[PDB]
Amino acid sequence: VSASSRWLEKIRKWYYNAAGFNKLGLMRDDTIHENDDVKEAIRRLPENLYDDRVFRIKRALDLSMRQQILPKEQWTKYEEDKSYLEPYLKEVIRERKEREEWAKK
Amino acid sequence: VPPHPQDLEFTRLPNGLVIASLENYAPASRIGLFIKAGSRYENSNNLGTSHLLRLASSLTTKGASSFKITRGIEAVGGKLSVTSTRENMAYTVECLRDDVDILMEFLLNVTTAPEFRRWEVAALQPQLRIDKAVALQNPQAHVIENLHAAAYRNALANSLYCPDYRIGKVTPVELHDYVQNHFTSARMALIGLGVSHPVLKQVAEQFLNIRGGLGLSGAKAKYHGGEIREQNGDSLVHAALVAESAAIGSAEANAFSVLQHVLGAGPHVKRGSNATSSLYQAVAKGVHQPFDVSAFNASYSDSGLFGFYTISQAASAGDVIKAAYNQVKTIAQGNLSNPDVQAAKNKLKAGYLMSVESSEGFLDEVGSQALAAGSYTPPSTVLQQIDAVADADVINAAKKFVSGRKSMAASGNLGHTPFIDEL
Amino acid sequence: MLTRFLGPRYRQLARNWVPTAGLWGAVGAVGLVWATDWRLILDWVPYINGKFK
Amino acid sequence: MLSVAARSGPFAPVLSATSRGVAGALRPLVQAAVPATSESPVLDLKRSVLCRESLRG
Repeated sequence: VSASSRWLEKIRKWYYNAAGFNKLGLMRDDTIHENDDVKEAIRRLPENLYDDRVFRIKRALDLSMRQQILPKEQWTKYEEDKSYLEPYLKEVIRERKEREEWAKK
Repeated sequence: VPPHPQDLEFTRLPNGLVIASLENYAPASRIGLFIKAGSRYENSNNLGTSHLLRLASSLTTKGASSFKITRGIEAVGGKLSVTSTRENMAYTVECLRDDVDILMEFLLNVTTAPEFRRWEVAALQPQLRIDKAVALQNPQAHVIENLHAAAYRNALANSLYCPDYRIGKVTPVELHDYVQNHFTSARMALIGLGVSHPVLKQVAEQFLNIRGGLGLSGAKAKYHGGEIREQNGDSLVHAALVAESAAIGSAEANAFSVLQHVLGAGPHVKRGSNATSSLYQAVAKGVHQPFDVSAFNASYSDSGLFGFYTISQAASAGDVIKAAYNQVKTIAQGNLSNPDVQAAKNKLKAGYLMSVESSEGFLDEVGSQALAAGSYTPPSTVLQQIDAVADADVINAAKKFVSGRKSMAASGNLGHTPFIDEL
Repeated sequence: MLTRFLGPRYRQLARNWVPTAGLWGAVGAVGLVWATDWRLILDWVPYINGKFK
Repeated sequence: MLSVAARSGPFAPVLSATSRGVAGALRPLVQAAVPATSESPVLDLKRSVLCRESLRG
């Protein structure tokens, strides 16, 4: 049992479905606003992941144009949502903050 | 009255690691981790790995980021240097006495916890092309690369600079691999100047207990011979002629080192006819234009190359070489006086002593001694070693060069440069 | 977004630039006072008395 | 007497954080620049000449 922590998770699953990037085949990290830290982390991704990212965005911008979504079966499931960028961006912010700390002394 | 000088502390740990320290009461401090990891341990599948590695010394570690290594060392005004040779890599670290701790920590991270990040390695690859271009602007660098590629079929054939076809091809995994199997206890020495023995022994016991790689200092140099020729255009001709000699540490090598001073190393007097240099006098006799000639002496763990090196005009190349070569021949034939050797002894002895008088040259010698020998041999007995070389040994060294299967590299307009064949 | 700008260097950087930032304010004040003819400020100036009644 | 600098001959490269890169041992030169017309490869996409952490009071 973890009754609260699965309703606090079920709101999230609800929100995710309401956000609807998954309708356009997208993953959460595909929708992030590209600032310097993000642009850096996109830069640091390995070939396979970067290539997969570009395709998703192309397919998303394609549908967004024809004003469509994917069939239901082919949407991104909340569970199957690979948070592939987070560790890269975590490292870039961690690096930046060390700079910002060194700039203080 | 100066201070009565301290003595060097030495320790082999059971694991094979070596610690040597000297409290010289200097205002600064120097620590060198010396590793049997030079170019020779590269193979035909990973050439240039130890070059990029040498270039990688301030990339990110566990425990210290790239930016920290730089700003941290710069904040205290110290240095982090890395010197590769065909046999060793040597990570050196300098600072004021009060700051040994932070630099030590950095040292340990660079050498034992390097992370080699994909994108950081990617960004550093082009430094190989600049690094190589800046060295290769001395005609001597390519000559000595080529001299080695031709001498050995093997490990010492590898150059300290990365082959062009490898630039941007060295993988993050190749460096991880190089470190895990070369930067190990039994292949290592931790030398400290202006540090204490307990502290070095402590960090050695705590941080440098690594073992899980190769064993042999002799993966084994198979000397072969032959020549490499590089047409250049280039103002004047560079040529090195060489035979297999003697492994560093052996008695024979000391005879070769004396031979080198009988014939002639670098000059002693600013702008001089180099009167005692028997090689210089020999060429000068029948060459009346700009030239240079020196005895070349390279000593390694399991082989050696002795001979001479020449710089001359394109058309004089063959005359300069043949004259130098015949001069060696006369010493092999027996034509060598006692005072001739006595002067070479004095030139060598003095030169050695001067070579260790600063802390940079001292630390490097104690480091290379720790790896090649597993010992510290004081100057007092090195001079005794040199003294034991008789005239007959120096003759025997010249006899070995003359009669031994040659190796030759040369670059310039090679039109009038001979071919071993014709020597 | 502002916590990055607080530390000893910025304390020195502010102090280093304050005699200057104060003197530019004196420039702006005298400059505004002179340009609009602020007889409110200028009545109390020992030579500029163009309001000579 | 074990060091490829103390047996002045074979090559040694040096890299650093703050200091310029060095090369080699001996090898002619110095007694090759007295017999003149040796201008040397000078500056064609190249490092600092001399090296400077030798600053004084």
